[PDB]
Amino acid sequence: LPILGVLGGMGPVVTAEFLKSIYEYNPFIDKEQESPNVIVFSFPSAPDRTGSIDSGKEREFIDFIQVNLEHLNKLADCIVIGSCTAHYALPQIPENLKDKLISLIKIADQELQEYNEPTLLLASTGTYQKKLFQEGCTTADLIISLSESDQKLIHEMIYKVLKRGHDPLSILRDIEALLEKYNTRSYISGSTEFHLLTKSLKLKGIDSIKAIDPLSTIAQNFSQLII
Amino acid sequence: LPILGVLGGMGPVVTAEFLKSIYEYNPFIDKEQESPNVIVFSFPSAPDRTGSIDSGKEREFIDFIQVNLEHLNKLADCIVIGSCTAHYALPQIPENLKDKLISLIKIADQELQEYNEPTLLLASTGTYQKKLFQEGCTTADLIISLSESDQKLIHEMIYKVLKRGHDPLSILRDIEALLEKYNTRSYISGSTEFHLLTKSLKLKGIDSIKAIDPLSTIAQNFSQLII
Ligand SMILES: N[C@H](CCC(=O)O)C(=O)O
Ligand SMILES: N[C@H](CCC(=O)O)C(=O)O
Repeated sequence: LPILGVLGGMGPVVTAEFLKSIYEYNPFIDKEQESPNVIVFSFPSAPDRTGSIDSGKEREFIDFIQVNLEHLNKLADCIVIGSCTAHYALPQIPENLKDKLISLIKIADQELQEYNEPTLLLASTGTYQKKLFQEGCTTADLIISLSESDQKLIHEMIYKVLKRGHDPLSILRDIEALLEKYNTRSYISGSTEFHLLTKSLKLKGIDSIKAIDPLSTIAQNFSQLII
Repeated sequence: LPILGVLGGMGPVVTAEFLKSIYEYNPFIDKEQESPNVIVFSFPSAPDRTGSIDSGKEREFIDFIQVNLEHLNKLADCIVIGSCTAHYALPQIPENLKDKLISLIKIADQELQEYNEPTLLLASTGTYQKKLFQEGCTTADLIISLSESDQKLIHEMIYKVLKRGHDPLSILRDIEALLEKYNTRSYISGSTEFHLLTKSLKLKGIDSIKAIDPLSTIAQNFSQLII
C-alpha cells in the first residue's frame, strides 16, 4: 500500500490539522482499512525557518531537513514538507533524496494555472526574502506580492495567532481587507499555517474567497498523488 | 530531546485528533521549538482488531504490531499504541520491545485509583471479550461492566459514528442514558475513539461527566511522562 511521509512540526498546530484533513477528505466507505496510510515526523524543535535565514545558521537547518529526509525515504513512497519557507533548503540537498518529494510550491503553481486569475501571496517574510514562489512558479505573473509593510502584518498573524492555535476566523476581517486592497478574490497559502484559515473558511461556507491551499489539495487528491 | 512514538491508525480519525490534543494541551510560551516532538504511524490498514479476534487470524495482527514496534523502538524514546483492543497482542510480543511502551490500560487504572468512584467501561466487544481492563487493572472492582446488549450498542457507536468522523456530540444523549442506567457520573474510554467524545464534552464545558480518558491524560502530562 502507498505511504505518505510528512516532515512536519514546522507548525505543529498545522501538522496536526493537516493529518485531520487527510481523513476528513478521504472517508472510508465500508472499512477503515481503506483509509490513507501516513507517517508524520512532527518535530517543532526544527530551527525557526525565517530566523535561521535572519541569523547566519542556515547550515544547521539544511542539515536538519537532510537527516530527516534520509529517514523518510526509507519509510515512505511519497514525501511532503509541512512548511513553504522550509523548501528553501532543497537546492542544497542531493537530487536522489528528493525523488519522492512533492513541492508545495509546485502544487500551488498547478492550482493557480487552472484558476487563472490574479491571486495574493500570503507568506512569511522569510518565504518572500527567498522568493520561493516568484522563482518557482510558471504562473509567477499571476501572483500578487504583498508590500513589505503587509508582509510583516502577515508574519504577525502567522506567529501571533495561527501557530499559537487561536481561532483562524479571528484574522478573517484583516484578510478580507487585504484581498480588497490588492484587488482580488483569492489567496495562496504561502505559509502552510493558512491551511488553518482555509479549513475555517470552508466550515462556515464562505465562498467569496478562493483559497489556493497546497495541503488541502494534497489531502483531497491523496489517492491520485501517492504511488 | 524526548520523542513520543504513536503506533496509530487504529482509528485514523482519533489518531489525528490525538496529535491535535498534544499541542492543544502543550502550547508554547515564546517559541514553537519548545513544543513536543512526536512521530505518528497512522496505518489504517492494520487488520480490524475485534474482527481479527472473531475470525482465526490473530497471528496476522500480532505480526503487524510487532513489526511496527521494532521500527518505533529505534526512533522514539516512549511509545503509545492508539487502540485499547490492540493491547491484547502484547503478551505475544518480546518483553524487550515493550520497555518504551505506555499501556493505555495502566494509564486508565492510575486515573481511576485517584478518582475512586465506580465508573462505566465503554469499549468494543473485542476489548470486553479479551477482558483487558478487568484483567489489567488494580482498580478492577471500581469498573462497571456493560451488559452484552449495551456492549453491542457501544460497538455500534464506535464504528458507525465515531470512526466515521461524525459529530461525537450526536451520541451524548445515548451516553447520558447509559450513565444513568448503570448509575454513575463517569466513564472509561475503553475504546480510544471516546477521546473524540471527551474533547467534544470539554469544549462545551459539560462538567457533569468525569471522563477517564488515557489519550487526554498522555497529552496533558506529556512533559512528565516522556523521557
Ligand atoms: N510555515 C512555513 C513558514 C514558517 C515555518 O517554517 O513554520 C510556511 O509558511 O510554509
Ligand atoms: N479503537 C480501539 C478498538 C477498535 C480499534 O482497534 O480501533 C480501542 O478502543 O482502543
